[PDB]
Amino acid sequence: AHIEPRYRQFPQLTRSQVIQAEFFSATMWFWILWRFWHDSDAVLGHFPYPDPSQWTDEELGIPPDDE
Amino acid sequence: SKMELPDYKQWKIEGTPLETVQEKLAARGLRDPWGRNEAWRYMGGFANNVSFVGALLKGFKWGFAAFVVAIGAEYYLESQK
Amino acid sequence: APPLTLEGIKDRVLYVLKLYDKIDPEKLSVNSHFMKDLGLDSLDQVEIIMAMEDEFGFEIPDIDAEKLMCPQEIVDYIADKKDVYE
Amino acid sequence: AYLTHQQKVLRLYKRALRHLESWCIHRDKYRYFACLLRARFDEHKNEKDMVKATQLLREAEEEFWHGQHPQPYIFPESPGGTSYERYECYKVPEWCLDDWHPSEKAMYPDYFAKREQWKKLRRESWEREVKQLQEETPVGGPRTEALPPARKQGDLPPLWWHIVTRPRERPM
Amino acid sequence: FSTSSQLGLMMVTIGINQPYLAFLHICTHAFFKAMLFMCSGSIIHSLNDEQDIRKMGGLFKAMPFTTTALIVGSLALTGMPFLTGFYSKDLIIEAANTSYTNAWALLMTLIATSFTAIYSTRIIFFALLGQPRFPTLVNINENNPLLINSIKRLLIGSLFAGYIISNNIPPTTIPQMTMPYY
Amino acid sequence: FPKYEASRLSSLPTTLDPAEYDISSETRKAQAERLAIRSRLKREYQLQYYDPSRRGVIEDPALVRWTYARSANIYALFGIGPLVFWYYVFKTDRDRKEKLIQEGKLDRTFNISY
Amino acid sequence: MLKYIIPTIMLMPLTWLSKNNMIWVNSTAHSLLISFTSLLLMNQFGDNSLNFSLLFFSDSLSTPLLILTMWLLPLMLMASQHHLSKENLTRKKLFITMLISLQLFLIMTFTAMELILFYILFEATLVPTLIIITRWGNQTERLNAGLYFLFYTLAGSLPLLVALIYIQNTVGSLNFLMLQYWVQPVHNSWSNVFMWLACMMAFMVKMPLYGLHLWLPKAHVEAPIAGSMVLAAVLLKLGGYGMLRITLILNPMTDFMAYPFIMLSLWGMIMTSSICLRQTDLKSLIAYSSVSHMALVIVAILIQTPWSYMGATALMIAHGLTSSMLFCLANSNYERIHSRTMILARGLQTLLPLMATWWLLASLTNLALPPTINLIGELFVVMSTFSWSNITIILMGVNMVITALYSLYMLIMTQRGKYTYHINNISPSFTRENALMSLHILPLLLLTLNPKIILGPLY
Amino acid sequence: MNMFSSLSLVTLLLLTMPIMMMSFNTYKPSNYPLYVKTAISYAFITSMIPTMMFIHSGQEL
Amino acid sequence: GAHLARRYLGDASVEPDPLRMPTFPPDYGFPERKEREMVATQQEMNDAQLVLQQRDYCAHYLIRFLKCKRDSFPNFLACKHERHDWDYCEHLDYVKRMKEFERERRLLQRKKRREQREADMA
Amino acid sequence: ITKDMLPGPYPKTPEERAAAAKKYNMRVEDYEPYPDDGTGYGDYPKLPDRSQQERDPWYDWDHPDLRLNWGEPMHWDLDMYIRNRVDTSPTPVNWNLMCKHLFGFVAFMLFMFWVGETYPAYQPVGPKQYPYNNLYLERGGDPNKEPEPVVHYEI
Amino acid sequence: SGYTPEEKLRLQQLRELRRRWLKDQELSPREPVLPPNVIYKTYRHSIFAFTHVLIPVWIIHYYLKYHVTTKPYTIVEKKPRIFPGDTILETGEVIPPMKEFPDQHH
Ligand SMILES: CCCCCCCCCCCCO[C@@H]1O[C@H](CO)[C@@H](O[C@H]2O[C@H](CO)[C@@H](O)[C@H](O)[C@H]2O)[C@H](O)[C@H]1O
Ligand SMILES: CCCCCCCCCCCCO[C@@H]1O[C@H](CO)[C@@H](O[C@H]2O[C@H](CO)[C@@H](O)[C@H](O)[C@H]2O)[C@H](O)[C@H]1O
Ligand SMILES: CCCCCCCCCCCCO[C@@H]1O[C@H](CO)[C@@H](O[C@H]2O[C@H](CO)[C@@H](O)[C@H](O)[C@H]2O)[C@H](O)[C@H]1O
Ligand SMILES: CCCCCCCCCCCCO[C@@H]1O[C@H](CO)[C@@H](O[C@H]2O[C@H](CO)[C@@H](O)[C@H](O)[C@H]2O)[C@H](O)[C@H]1O
Ligand SMILES: *C(=O)CCCCCCCCCCCCC
Repeated sequence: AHIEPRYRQFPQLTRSQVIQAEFFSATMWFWILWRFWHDSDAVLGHFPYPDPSQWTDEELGIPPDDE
Repeated sequence: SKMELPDYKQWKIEGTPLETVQEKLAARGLRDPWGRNEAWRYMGGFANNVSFVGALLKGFKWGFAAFVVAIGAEYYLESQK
Repeated sequence: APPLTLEGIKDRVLYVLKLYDKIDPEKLSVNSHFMKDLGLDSLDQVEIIMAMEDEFGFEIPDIDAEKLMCPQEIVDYIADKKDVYE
Repeated sequence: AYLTHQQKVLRLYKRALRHLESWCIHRDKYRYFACLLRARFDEHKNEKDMVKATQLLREAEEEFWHGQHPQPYIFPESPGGTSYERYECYKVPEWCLDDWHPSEKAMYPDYFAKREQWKKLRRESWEREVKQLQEETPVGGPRTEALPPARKQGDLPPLWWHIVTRPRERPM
Repeated sequence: FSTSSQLGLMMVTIGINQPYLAFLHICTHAFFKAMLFMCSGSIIHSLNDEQDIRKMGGLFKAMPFTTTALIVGSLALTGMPFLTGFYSKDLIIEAANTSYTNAWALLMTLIATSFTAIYSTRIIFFALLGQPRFPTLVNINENNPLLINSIKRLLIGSLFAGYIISNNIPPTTIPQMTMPYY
Repeated sequence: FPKYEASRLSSLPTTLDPAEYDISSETRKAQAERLAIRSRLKREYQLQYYDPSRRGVIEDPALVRWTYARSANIYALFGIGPLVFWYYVFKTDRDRKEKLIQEGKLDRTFNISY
Repeated sequence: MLKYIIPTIMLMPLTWLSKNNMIWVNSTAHSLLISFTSLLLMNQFGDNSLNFSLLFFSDSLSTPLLILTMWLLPLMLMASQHHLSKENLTRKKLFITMLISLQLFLIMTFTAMELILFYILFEATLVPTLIIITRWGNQTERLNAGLYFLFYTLAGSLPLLVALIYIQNTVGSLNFLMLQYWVQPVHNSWSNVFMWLACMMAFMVKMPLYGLHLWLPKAHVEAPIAGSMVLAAVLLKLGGYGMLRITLILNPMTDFMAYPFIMLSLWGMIMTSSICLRQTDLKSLIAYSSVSHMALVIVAILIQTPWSYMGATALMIAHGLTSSMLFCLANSNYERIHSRTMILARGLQTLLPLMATWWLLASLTNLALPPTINLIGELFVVMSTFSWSNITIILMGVNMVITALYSLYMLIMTQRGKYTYHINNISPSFTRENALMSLHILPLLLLTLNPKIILGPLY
Repeated sequence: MNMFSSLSLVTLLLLTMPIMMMSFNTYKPSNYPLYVKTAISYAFITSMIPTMMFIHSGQEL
Repeated sequence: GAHLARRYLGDASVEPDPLRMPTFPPDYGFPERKEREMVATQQEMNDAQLVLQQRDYCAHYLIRFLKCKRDSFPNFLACKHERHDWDYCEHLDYVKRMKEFERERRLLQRKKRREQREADMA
Repeated sequence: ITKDMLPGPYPKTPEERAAAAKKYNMRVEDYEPYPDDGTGYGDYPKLPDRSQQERDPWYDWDHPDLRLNWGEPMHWDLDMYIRNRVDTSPTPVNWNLMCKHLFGFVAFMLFMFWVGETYPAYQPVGPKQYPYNNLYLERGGDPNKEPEPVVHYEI
Repeated sequence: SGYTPEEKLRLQQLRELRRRWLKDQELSPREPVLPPNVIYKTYRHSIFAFTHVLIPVWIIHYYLKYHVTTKPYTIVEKKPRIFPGDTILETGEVIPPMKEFPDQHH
């Protein structure tokens, strides 16, 4: 019909399928790239995780050993 | 016949992975007699297929171009506003 | 899938045989016996059937395959299964 | 088994190659091993001791069973394939056309005129076909399921209707 | 089998007492899974009812639009950052491993997540990459507007639907957003 | 290679069966005899199946024998055994439940459908 | 009830005085009008039943059975007139007379206010049924099927007669309305144990209870289609109706006498469903299906809860229409291939596409697809039986799994697959056959829109 | 609630009319698949109006 | 985390039990602890129909976000700041719970040393 | 069919075996009745318990779906062995090994789900704190009683 | 191996008949003998909108407005969420704001 079959050879293509495929593949990568720039915390973490050993006995209210 | 078959002389194993198989069988005294029947899969538009990373990166060239423009377009407006 | 024809089946059946190194593409004709004329043996006949199976995308049972001894017989067998009457 | 030793080896060869093709996948890889496998069969092709040849076959079968692909490739329309019997629900027997209402038969005046000729041909040939089988079947009944060809001109091969008139493989 | 795997992940989410995450995964999974099955149908139709991947290959350029949707679908399924599947799967895993839960259940959910990448590569690698392994009579055609439009709409959903839904639904939990980098 | 081990639900492959090999003049004469019976029955069926004027059913005596043999033996998991087992399960269950209700220890706060 | 009894008797003169070629037209036309007027029985009240006179009354339990009974007569004439087409004219009229006399006894059975009147009419149904089976059955074994049916029933009925006459002697009345106010509790004693068994074992045989069920597959396999329709649709329900009325005067002894019969029904339903998976005869499969479905009704009647009586009522109506439909569907095949073997004629959906839709609809109701009344009835029994003992949910749940398996297996075996090559006489479905199935399935599905009228007096 | 409740039901009622026309046979089998496809596409739009109301004011009924 | 390795594979008596803690009084070692303040009243959380699990010590930030979400419709990308404010509060609330676990751990360390010191000196 | 062509009682003598085999269209050597023990088989042949799936798919059967020929003796349990039901065809793995590996996988998984329950994962965090006495009133607490207050402190 | 001359001959004969049969399945030109851009698309979707949306919603609205909502507890709404600073339309009441925040920030 509009695409005649072939024998042992690469098939015939239309422009629209190639253009549309390329456009939507780029749209995926623009969307992924754009989101990193704005939402990099969704992948790396929004807030720092404190190191629990860097807290002083004063902060946590640990009294000295003798009393 | 509407259909036409490509000339059968053109199907050759040379320069394709089918050739490499021939030397290996040659070192053993064997030959592969169907090699030409497989040749078409390695020739013409079926040669040089992308790799896995190449496939996953399809569209990266222009998606990146649009992203660089878009952030620059955003970079302008923030500076003004 | 696009329909087949008797001449189309014969063209492709020989096409596959012409890409087999144990057959002389000049001595080949639709009526060449793979055993008497082309000099092939039982083991080569099996591989020919497998090549035709891969060509047309359907299996020929061993009970039927062993009797196909010339290219015309293969052509006739395929047409019967595909209901080709051209 | 009804199969001769020669038939058994060939069926194993075809079976072995197909399962080898499932393992390799890539055609270049399959070609390399297919030639090595053909070499193994060619090595003992001229063995003349039918006790050794029979042993070689039995061992080969055991090796195939250990090395077979658990999920071998099947042609889509072969038994077990994904399209096997897919179209049987579209195959309608030809005798169903006899029950069509006249108004249904009126839409194909030319097909149903040709159909009558075939039915006439079937009616006229039947008696000869029965006679041919009777006078060719050895006393006691047939020994094989093979049927004869027609001998005279104007005779049709015995028992032909359900072979000639069977549904197409793509009936709809 | 991917769907059964994903349904298990939804059931895990039920188990860790995250009913709404399980629901969001139902909605997001609906887009790219239905697209993968339609992308597979496009291949099966073009290869004359062939379904075995061993007899495919070399379709990356022969079927460009099917290829694009199949990569987007596989990336969405595997949880590529910021595609439809990321906005549910990524949240679920963080909730699971910052929860009071069975350690074996957690480990088996992480290993299965790794397996999701493995069998997604399997479809992409064997269907699209390499040299063609199908029969000689080439009938590859994917230019029907009905095929293109139907997959095109699901492709757009597979990109933005997760983003659109995740930003419009009201919050009904306290999402745990403080945890070690690892 | 580890030998094939055959179960009831997983039969032995023909290619792995010693009987299939070692052809004997008697086994072939047995195989040739079975084929004769099958061909005799095939001819009997075909002479009615292909008859132009036959409209109906080709009654198969093999199918008549099969249904007749299956429907005849009209009269564990088929005696007092299963009944007694289930009698004590429900009697035991309902006795405990009745005791709890009488002792007010069974919660039926909103039970008003029965 | 004379507004229904007299018209039903008038079907006899109408048939006998009809012109030769009009017996089937006239009887069917006027039996449908009687079925139309039967809807006036649905003037039911919340508190009081509809008590016409000293002889007959109607309540919410007998009304749906009465409407089912009168709807079935026109359907049996449609189902019958084909295989009787070559019958002698007089013998056609006698066959129709037997069906009319069966409706007459049945509508009086369900409305009799006196239990001994109920017994006489209850036991009178035997005569027309036995005659239909043995005279118009087509096989040798119809004679043995007649005797088994006859002597299974009388074995239980004769003890029942003694028990009823004993009860009237000591209570003074067997009027059902009177027995509601004068009933006294039944205390534990060997004498009262056997009074309980006599009062119930006649009804258990007609249900039939598992163990006493072996007469039913025999009768079905040998009966003509009309005999199978009435037997499955209505006659089995006589036992259920009798048990719903007689259990009033058996309390509280039914608390412990029910146990053996609940065990037979709970286990019996699982085994009969499993047997249906291996049946080779189509009519025999449907017969064993009824035993499985009627075992639910026995369990429901015996546990005596408001939900179990509503469920049992719905089950009897729903199973009546479904089982009758299935028998007619298997008969339509039999009239073509003249065999009852289920595996003989396969792949019929290809050759009879619309008849394959009727098969699908009938199978779905048999497996009780929501919201059909088949499920509603089945569900209510499950809900109440769960309260009776939670463990029963396992047996109830398993039975639904097996019931699905053989219902669809019967659909797949006969309608799907490849057609049988040598069977070439599958003529297109007749308008008579299509109308017959639609008259089963449409009313069955319509009742989902208003199921209260089939939920009995405890609704 | 009038627009919310009304439109959330027409979505469900709209999916059934193609079923009613086939069963009632007053349709046109010339392009039934397109008719069924069109019905979904409209039912999707009518179902967005209730959804936006929920997104906006959390409405549920 | 490492805390599991220490507890299960190491010494369990000096690692907090997540189901039972705190196992020490709130004041032990704290001179005058201030009680946490709850900005949102019970009625405000009731009228807002907050999910019960969301009715914690950050509920006032959640209410503000939900109100801004309703008012900015259809702009579903509004409320950037309000959402972050609520998220950040929930982080500090989680960090406070992290401190509780560490305090509980360190007190147990102190206890065992106390028991050891009053053991060897017995 | 005539009564002489229907099944009968268990054969006793070589001639009662010879006649039974002929009735069933079998070789007398291949004919074997079910062992006599009152179960009710009669003289019906005992055919190999093999599924219909195991028969040749390419042979031209009279019934292609059932893979049966017209007139051959049907297995007693044929309805159990149709292609829709029980299958007995050989497996690429041994039956016993399949059972060992499948059970072992399930038994091992259940063991490690128990170990996971005994040693759960969790984060180093104190219990979540809720205002207003653990939300006493919101969780349906009766207001007339005054609950013991739950007090939370800063840190 | 191959076909025997009788096997070959029979296939030749059935082949001639089969191909003639298949040729006879073709339809003649007259068969079957049946008995006796945006503007168009816009109309086609105008009718569908009217018949499949407007008429149903008219019926539903009449049903819900005048038969369903006139009965108690037929349609039940989750009551609207009220936030600090809101104003009730029914009673004109103003909801107080929340108290001053401690004002941690980052
Ligand atoms: C904001 C969303 C992102 C917006 C950015 C959209 C992406 C740009 C859309 C147009 C994409 C066109 O993409 C480009 O098309 C041509 C035309 O086939 C492709 O070219 C390919 O086909 C043609 C025809 O054989 C040849 O040029 C060449 O053999 C081949 O490489 C390019 O490989 C591709 O890079
Ligand atoms: C279980 C509760 C009710 C039980 C009631 C039981 C009473 C008996 C009822 C059936 C009476 C039938 O009486 C007679 O029985 C036997 C078998 O049973 C039948 O005879 C049939 O079976 C016998 C042996 O089983 C065969 O030898 C005989 O060839 C066969 O025809 C007779 O044809 C029938 O006339
Ligand atoms: C389908 C089969 C169904 C089987 C059902 C079996 C149910 C068994 C019921 C047993 C109860 C019989 O009734 C029970 O026996 C006798 C009556 O003679 C009563 O007791 C009476 O006789 C006994 C004689 O042993 C005396 O000890 C006692 O002094 C006297 O009062 C019991 O108080 C009564 O409870
Ligand atoms: C993160 C991973 C999650 C998945 C983990 C799954 C682990 C499941 C382990 C189950 C192991 C059970 O399987 C085990 O394998 C060996 C290997 O053959 C079997 O061994 C068997 O094979 C051969 C002979 O056939 C012999 O070694 C042995 O005599 C025999 O028993 C064991 O009988 C079986 O118990
Ligand atoms: C401790 O906080 C409990 C976490 C439970 C298991 C989570 C698995 C993470 C393993 C860390 C190594 C990094 C590999 C990505």
